[PDB]
Amino acid sequence: VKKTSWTEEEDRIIYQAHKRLGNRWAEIAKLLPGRTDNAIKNHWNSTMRRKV
Repeated sequence: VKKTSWTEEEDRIIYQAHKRLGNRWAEIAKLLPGRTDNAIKNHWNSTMRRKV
């Protein structure tokens, strides 16, 4: 399932924030603790793509 990757629970935060701010990883990354723009950006634009 998972071991060294983005957790579904963490994704909850990215989704909630992204739904309001959009692709504003600049802020979502700052709001998150040990996360970065690049990390969230590439993660979302790969995993969180075919959401629907």
